[PDB]
Parts: sequence; C-alpha cells; structure tokens
Amino acid sequence: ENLYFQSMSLQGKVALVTGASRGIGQAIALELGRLGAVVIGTATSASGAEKIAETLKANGVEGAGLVLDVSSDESVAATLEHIQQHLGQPLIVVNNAKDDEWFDVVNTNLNSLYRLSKAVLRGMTKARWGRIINIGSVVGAMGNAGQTNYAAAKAGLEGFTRALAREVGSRAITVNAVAPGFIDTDMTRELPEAQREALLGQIPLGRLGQAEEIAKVVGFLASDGAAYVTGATVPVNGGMYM
Amino acid sequence: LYFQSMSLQGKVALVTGASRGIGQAIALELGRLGAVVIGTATSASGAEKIAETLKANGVEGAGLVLDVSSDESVAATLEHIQQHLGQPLIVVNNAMKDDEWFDVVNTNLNSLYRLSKAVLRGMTKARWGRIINIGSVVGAMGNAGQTNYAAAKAGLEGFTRALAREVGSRAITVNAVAPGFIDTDMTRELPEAQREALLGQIPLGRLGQAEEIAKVVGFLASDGAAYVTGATVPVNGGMYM
Amino acid sequence: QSMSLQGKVALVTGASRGIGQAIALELGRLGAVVIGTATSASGAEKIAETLKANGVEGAGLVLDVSSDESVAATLEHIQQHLGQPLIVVNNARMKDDEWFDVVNTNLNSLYRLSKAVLRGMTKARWGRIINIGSVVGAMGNAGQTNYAAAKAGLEGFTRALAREVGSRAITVNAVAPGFIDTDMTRELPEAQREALLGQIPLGRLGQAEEIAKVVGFLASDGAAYVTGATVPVNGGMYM
Amino acid sequence: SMSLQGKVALVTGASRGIGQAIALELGRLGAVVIGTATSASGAEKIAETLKANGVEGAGLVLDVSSDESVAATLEHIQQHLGQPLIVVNNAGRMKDDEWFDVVNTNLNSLYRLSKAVLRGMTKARWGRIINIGSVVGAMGNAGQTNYAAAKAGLEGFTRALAREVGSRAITVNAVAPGFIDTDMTRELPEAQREALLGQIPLGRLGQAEEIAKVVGFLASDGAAYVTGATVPVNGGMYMS
Ligand SMILES: O=C1C=CC=C/C1=C1\N=C(Nc2ccccc2Cl)c2ccccc2N1
Ligand SMILES: O=C1C=CC=C/C1=C1\N=C(Nc2ccccc2Cl)c2ccccc2N1
Repeated sequence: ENLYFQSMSLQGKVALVTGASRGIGQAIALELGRLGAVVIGTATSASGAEKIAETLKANGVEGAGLVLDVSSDESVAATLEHIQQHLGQPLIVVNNAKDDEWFDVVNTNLNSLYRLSKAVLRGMTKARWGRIINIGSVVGAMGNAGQTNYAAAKAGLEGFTRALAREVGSRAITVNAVAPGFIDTDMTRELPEAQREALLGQIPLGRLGQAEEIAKVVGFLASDGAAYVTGATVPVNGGMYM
Repeated sequence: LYFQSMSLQGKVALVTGASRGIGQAIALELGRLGAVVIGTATSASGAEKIAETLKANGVEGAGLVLDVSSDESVAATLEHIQQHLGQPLIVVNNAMKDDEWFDVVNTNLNSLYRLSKAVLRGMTKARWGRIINIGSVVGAMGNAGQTNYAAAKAGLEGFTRALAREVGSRAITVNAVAPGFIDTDMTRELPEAQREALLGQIPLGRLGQAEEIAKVVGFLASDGAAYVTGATVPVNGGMYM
Repeated sequence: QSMSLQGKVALVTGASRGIGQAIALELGRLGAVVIGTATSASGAEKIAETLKANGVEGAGLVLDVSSDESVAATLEHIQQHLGQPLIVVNNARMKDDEWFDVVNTNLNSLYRLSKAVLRGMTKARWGRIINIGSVVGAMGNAGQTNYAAAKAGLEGFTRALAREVGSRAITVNAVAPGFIDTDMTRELPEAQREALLGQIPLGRLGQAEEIAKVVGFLASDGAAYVTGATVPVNGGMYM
Repeated sequence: SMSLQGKVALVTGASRGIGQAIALELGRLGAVVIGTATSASGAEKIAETLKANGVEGAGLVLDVSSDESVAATLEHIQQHLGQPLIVVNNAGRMKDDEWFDVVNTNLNSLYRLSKAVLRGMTKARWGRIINIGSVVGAMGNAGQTNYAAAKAGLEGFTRALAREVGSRAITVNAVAPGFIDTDMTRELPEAQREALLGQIPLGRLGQAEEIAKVVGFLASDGAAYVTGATVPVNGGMYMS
C-alpha cells in the first residue's frame, strides 16, 4: 500500500556527504540512508569520522565514516580512491561545511567545492548520471561583518552552482544548492537570546527550521523525480529572505 | 518511515486547470501520493475529462468547472467541495502583442489572489496549508512573448513571496514552480527550428516532462517541505532567462 | 556642458517636497523646463513659487495619477502651454493583507501616466521615464511585506515597459532609495531610526539631493544605453 | 558637482575600447589620469592618447595578478602624481568549463588592487572604486556561462567590498555592460546580427563612451550614496 513511494528510493546509489558528523550534515546522511542509499559521511577529524560510522550503524545504514579535508587535493583523491575500492562510486554528492574575512572565506569555500566536484565528476560522467548538492550556511552571524560573510557566500554559492550545472548538464548530472535560513544547530544555539528572538520575529513561519527539514529537500533533489531541476538554489528559510 | 514525510493520505487537494499537461500530471501525482483530488477546468467537457482521468488512475476525487476570474464560481466550487469531499488544504494554481503584458500579469495575479484568499479560511482553521503556484512554460514567439513571459515570472515570484509572509504564522506555505521548456501541446505547436534553438540553450539537452513538474509540486505539498515558503523553484534543466 | 537638459521639458510628479522637490530643482538646474505636480492646489502653488525662486522656467500643476481624466487634462495643458514632456519622473501601521491593493494601485498609476506621455515621446523618438521607489522605513512585518512587494513590482514593471518602448529610443529606469532624510523618516520613532542607521555601511541617511543627482544622470544623453534598470541608492543597505 | 578637478584616477586596462573611453571621460571631467596596460607598448599608447586629448597623467605597465607590480605601480603614482582616490578596474575555442578559473582570477585581481588602493582612500576618508564587468564575449552557451558567472561574481564581490569600506566614505560600484561593438560582433553574418539586435530593446550595440559616462557619474560627488551597486548598461538585454 505504500508502494508508490518506492520511486523516491535511492536503493543502489552511493552517496558521499561531507561534514556529516552533526546537525544538517548528519540529518542528511541519515535521510539518504533511510531512502536506501549507501552513505559515506566525512569529517575533518578521526573522532568525527568515528562518530559518523557509529551513527550510521546505530540507524541501520550501510556505509562508512571517513576523514576528508576538501582543501587538500591529496585527501580528496585518497578518500575517493578508498570509496571506489570498498563501497562503489558515489553518484550522489552533498557538500556541507572580521570586517575583511568574507573574501578569503568565499574563495576557500568555492575552491573546495570545485575541487571535490571535479573529482567526483569523472565517475558521474562515465555513469551518465549524478547529483551534486551544495548546502549553504545557516543564518545567524552576529553584526555587519557576519552579514557580509553570509551574503557573500550565498551569492557565490548560487552563481557557482548555476555555472557548474551548465557545464555538466549534457551528462545528465544535476547540480543544485540548498540555502538554509535560521535552522536549529549548535551554531545558532550559541547566539545570545536577544538575537534569537529578533531573528524569529523576522520569520513568517514563526519558528526555527529543523535540520531534518533541510535533509528532506536534499533527499528530494537526489531523487529521479528532481531530474529536470538543475542550477537551482532552493531556499529553506521559513519565508525569511535577505 | 521515509514515506510518512511524502504521503498526502487524508489531505484534499484542489488543482486548477487539470484537464491536460502539467495540471493533469499534478492531479495524478498528488492522487498517487494518496490525496483526494479535485481537478478543475473552464468547460464542462474538461471537467468530464478530468473525472474520467481520475477514475482511470484509481484516484478518489472529482472534476469540476471553475472560473478563477469569477468570485461567484470560486465561492460556489469551494462550497461544493467542502460539502461533498472535505476542505482543500493543498491548492495548486495552474490555469502576444507588444503592450499586453501589463493586463496579463494583472489578470493572473488577481486570479491567484482570489482563489488563494478563499481557500485560506479552511487552512487557517486547520493550521496547515499548501499553496502552490505554477508559472508559465517557456516557448513564446518573438519579443512581445518574451516580455509577457518575463513579466509574468517576475510577478509570480514577488506575489508568492508576499503572500507567504502574510500567511506564515498559520503554518501555511506558499511557493511557486517556474517551468522551462516542457513538453506540452503548446510547445509542440512550435516549429522545429525554434524547438531546436530552445534545446540548444538547455544544458540537460532535452525538454522537461510534465511529470517532472508534478514531482516538484508533490514534494512542496509534503510535510518535508514545511520550512520552504516564499520560494519559486525553477524546473528548467539549467536554462535560466 | 554635456549632461545639459537644455531644451527638454520634464514632468515630475509629487514635487512639492522632499525627493520630488529635489528632483524638480536638479532637472531645472540642468537646464530643463520643469512641471512639478501635487494632489492639492496649495502644493501646486508651492511648487510654482519654488521654481521661480530657483530660476527655473516651468509650472506647478495639480495632478492625480489615479485619475484618467486628471492625467489626460494635465498633459493637454502642458502640451498647449509649455511643450511635450520627454522626461517624466514618477514619484508620488499597516495591516498584513494591504500589500496587494497597494502594489496594484501604484503600478496602475505608473502605467496610466507612462502610457499617456508615450505618444509625445514616440513622436520625438526620444524619451526618459524614471520611476522612484519608496523610501525605507515602514513599521513592522506588514510594512516590510508591502515595501518588498512594491519594490519587486517596481523593478519588474520597469523592466517590462523598457522592453516595450526601446525601439523608439525611450529609456525606462527606476531608482530605489534606501533610508533617506524626509519628513516621513524624521517622524519614525528613535529606536527604529537607530536600527536602520546601524544597518547602513555609509553610516548616514541619504539626502534627497543624492536621489535627485542619480535621476539627473539617468535623464541625460549619457545614460542612453541604460534601460530597464533599477538603480539602488541606499548607502549599501540591501534587503 | 560633476567635476573631478583635483582628483587622481587610476584606470586599468586603458589602452583601448571601454578602458580608454573611461580614461578620456575622467580626464575630460578634470581628473589627473593614470591608465595602465600589461605591456610597455600599451602603456606608451595610453600616454600618447592622454597627451593628445589634453589630459594630465601617465601610461604605466601594471599586472594586477602580481603583488609586486601592484605595490610598485602605486608607489610610483604616489611619488610622481598623488594618491589615486578614483580607481576603475577594467582589465581582462571558448569552452563551457573555463568559467571558474576566469572568475577566480578576475576577483583575486580585483581584491589585490582594491586592497592596495584602500590605504590611500582610508587616510583621505574618500574614495571611488568602480569595477567594469565583461562585455559578452562569444555567442555560444559557453559565452553565456562565462558571461553570467563573471557577472554574478562581480556583483556579489562589489556588494561585499562596499559593506566592508562604507564607514570610510568610499563607494564601491560596478558597471555591467551588455554588448558593445567588438571584433566578434563585427563578424556576425546579417541574420545572426539581426537576431542579436532583436534581443536588445534599444535595437543597437552600446558605445564604449556610453559605459564611460556611467563611470564618470559614479565617480562624482553626486553618486556619494550609491554603493554596492551594479549598474547595468546593456540597452535592456538582461541575461544570467
Ligand atoms: O505588472 C508587472 C510587471 C512585471 C512584474 C510585476 C508586475 C506587477 N506585479 C504586481 N504585483 C506584484 C509584483 C511584485 C510583487 C508583488 C506583487 Cl502583488 C501587480 C499587481 C496588480 C496589478 C499589476 C501588477 N503587476
Ligand atoms: O565561480 C563563481 C561563479 C559564479 C559566481 C561567482 C563565482 C565566484 N565567486 C566568488 N566570490 C564571490 C561571489 C559572490 C560574492 C562575493 C564573492 Cl568573493 C569567488 C571568489 C573567489 C574565487 C572564485 C569565486 N567564484
């Protein structure tokens, strides 16, 4: 009786989810796991990679926790070479991660997205199928410098994603992004209460978003039903736009 | 567990302009996700076609006649639905010359507003709702057609954003879907040279299928899209204009 | 010298004070003959006085852009007494549901006035239509909804009309101000003023003259390849 | 008012087309103008062009990709001509996979030059930075991708830098041209030219001087409350 929904299944796909040790990234690893995919979650530290592997086992999800530093050509090549040998090619990839800091931050994020994306693309090109999904940063940054950073990264993410989607379309690989708003995370929990209350007041739905609410959007994008969606940045912010 | 977030079991959905193409594909998708579905058309023959189509696909619901330009037709059709089927908590609005753009947008948005306002009582009572507006398909011939398309798209997106702000506190979401070059009876009328030129501008290298719109709509209608509101989701294979 | 509006006639609606006034004077000073308008006869007197006092040939008239009759009438008067206006500048606690009627009314007004002045511009094969958006300041969430809706509608409207009239060398542009020093923004309570200022990188309110200078440029021959554009003048505060 | 009397302006990539038209416009508005090029011959051409138009200034060699060339060229300008408080960044087979490197390079170059001229502008508590985007380069899909990526990057960058430097009364804006007369557009056969013109509501290509006038206005005191903006100068053809 629930059988129509088997077409949203990711049975037989392998998915790589960076920064999967907590919050949004973790909720995504579990959602893709639950949809049937084999899931490799990653972290910068060995302890995070352990936490991921534990978390996956505990939720009945085949896969692994690995260490990955997207700023390193070496770590990227190595991690992918490992995944292909032990688990399969990842055809679903989810990238999750002062006044003057904005430029270096955007420059670093996008050089990282490009490095990882380019590496997983050889596999997706051979398969003539792929899903690349870039997760933007959460709203909350304190003060003007934080607004500048957030807005810059969001503009860069959206133009990048659009462009890469044009570059890889003919190979039936989609490239999309998700732009969260005020989501309940460790980072937003550390905002002082006055600023949390002020952000809520600007959200039409009147609540913070849940990590799972980002993950579901990601899960849909990864499905065969989202196949004509590419180059898009989907905002998940309860109606609060900048 | 994965489908508790996808199911529309026990929801009622109203889908305008459901007699063919995109609207039809959406009626069927919401049906298949478990909703009771009322599809509508401007003519009695279209309303028959809808009801036939629904029965043939194993979907409980109805085909009705609805003219979104008429306060009377709207009030009447809703009354009928509440009495016979339940309150529609999912509503999907689907439905030249140089100077026609302004009237076209004005008419589209007045129609969206009229229908949306009427279904909002029901949603407010339930503290739950999904409104979803479907934008036009790419294909329009010449410069006047481009002006019309680009205006309607900008209007749809601003409108959707504003209504979403207005109704958010009641856990009703309002989103839109902006299709690109989709295979419809209208795009099939395009001569081959123009189809080929449009394809050439689409990174995926193909026209979109009506079902491909409908899946996006099905997702927006789900509980998993609950924090998505005010958004216009483009479904265009990477061709942005 | 090069940015002169010598020999052009300009119509500037809502010109009796603030932004509209500053624009009337700026175009006047650039050499144009200027007709400023107001909803009231007293405003129209004030405009005509203000123009004389600054050495600007033109007139103050009464105009209600919501009325087909007031529009047709005011234009008929201007053509008969002063020339065809080839530069036209449209200037002119809320509840959660008011946005739609407000936008609908603003844009129906822009369309009405724009369509009417277009016959003149078409004859001349030259024109400048310039739409001024509303000033930032609106109180609460309903006001933000309204401001954002009007701004989106202004931009799309301006783009579309620009496509329609381009072949006749008429440009259509808009100016989207931010937090400008006006009578209306002066009456905002201090907490809201302080909060807005804190969000402006330049760290100050904008002056009416600063909007007017942008408008003056758009009206010039040097802005001839600028059309369909909405130019933001907000000290770096975007939303 | 509109005069740039007493200002010094640095204009990169000034040896021809848009950059040249801007050098001359700022010159004619009264500024002292330093135009720059990657080559010594271009720098000669600039200096010749300035003298011929009655504009005090100089032609220098500048490679915006080099920290050394940047530091050196600024040093030279400060010593001989004054601090440049108006800065206009213009500078510079097509494949669908080139967009990233192009944007990464343009923006690293803007950042490098902008950061260097900011000390001067901070000390003066006045400045104008103006970034010129790329005209459309090629009619393919790849030409669209590149064009749209550069433009998106330029806009976000300009917006961010404007937020960073606003308190010091420095404005940062960009100008996004559409189609100007180029070798590429000159070679379009009549049918394709008509179709390109047909996508431009004004029905013509834009002149370098038309970009330059916009720049001149942005540089003036009248544009003081305009910052973070990208002003499109494309005859009504919008593309992204
Ligand atoms: O007329 C338009 C051309 C381009 C883009 C938007 C509009 C437009 N927009 C309208 N509404 C609108 C536009 C943007 C945000 C919100 C709203 Cl309601 C509108 C409402 C009533 C009558 C005419 C209207 N026209
Ligand atoms: O690669 C891109 C494609 C489309 C739009 C923007 C980018 C992009 N954008 C970048 N930066 C950027 C984008 C928007 C706002 C601010 C910045 Cl820095 C960027 C910075 C360093 C290196 C590469 C970058 N690429």
